[PDB]
Amino acid sequence: SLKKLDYHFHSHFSADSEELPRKHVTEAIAHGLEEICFTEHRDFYFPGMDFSLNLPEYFQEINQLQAEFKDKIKIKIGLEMGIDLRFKSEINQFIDSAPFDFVIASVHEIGDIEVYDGTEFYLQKTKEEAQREYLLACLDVVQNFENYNSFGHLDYVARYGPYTDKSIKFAENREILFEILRALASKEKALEINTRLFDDPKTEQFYSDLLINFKRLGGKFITLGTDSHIAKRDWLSIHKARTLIKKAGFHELATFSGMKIDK
Ligand SMILES: N[C@H](CO[AsH](O)(O)O)Cc1cnc[nH]1
Ligand SMILES: [Cl-]
Ligand SMILES: [Cl-]
Ligand SMILES: [Cl-]
Ligand SMILES: [Zn+2]
Ligand SMILES: [Zn+2]
Ligand SMILES: [Zn+2]
Ligand SMILES: [Zn+2]
Repeated sequence: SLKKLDYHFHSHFSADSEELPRKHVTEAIAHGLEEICFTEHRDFYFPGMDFSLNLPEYFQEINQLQAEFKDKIKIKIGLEMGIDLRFKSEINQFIDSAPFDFVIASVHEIGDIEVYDGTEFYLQKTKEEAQREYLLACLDVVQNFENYNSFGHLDYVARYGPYTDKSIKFAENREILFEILRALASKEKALEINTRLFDDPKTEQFYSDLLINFKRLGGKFITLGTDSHIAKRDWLSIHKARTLIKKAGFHELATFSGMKIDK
């Protein structure tokens, strides 16, 4: 059975969350989670909004919670790092500046245009065009950046936009997704199963396809996260994800300490 965990969530330390870290912990304990990893935002020179992170304060707060809740739950201190290859050396300096336990690499903007509701990213672009541009940027990151553990939300582009049906289909992006999955596998990176959109059967179908093909292409490591910016979680969505992961033939989730896989 898979370790009960959440490896992607945000508290007031992130620019777009105002949640109490203690509340994530008490919610996690009430559900019976064995391990959690805070993954606060850092994105360099982000368009329209600063995603900065106060490392002294962040580490101090979580370090206190680790001590207080030591006997009840395992707590890790991680990072969701927005990647843009233009800032690779600055990004690497930041990641190397503190002893993060776990790092997610995510694409949140492309060419200083944010991928989000109401931005220029989706303007006069078909959903297929938007999906292709987003996945090409992800592939670029996987090919040229190595300082992370797991690749965040491949379906991110399907959260937003003006389309009636925002879903992403594996079949319509098969070649690029194969390239991404194989590159992750060969570099021994984890694939993140992100439960944000799991209320939608089409999201389940997409991740099921991701999982089965990752396995086919040599994938070993899977991380699981809610992406919750508040403490209240959608546990049904998490349970649905856990079922897919097991069904696809993964018998363990990957956990990390100081960015090294736990044995
Ligand atoms: N990147 C941000 C969204 O959070 As998550 O990547 O789902 O942890 C983008 C954003 C939030 N608020 C404005 N823009
Ligand atoms: Cl669970
Ligand atoms: Cl910055
Ligand atoms: Cl690198
Ligand atoms: Zn966020
Ligand atoms: Zn993200
Ligand atoms: Zn996130
Ligand atoms: Zn559960």
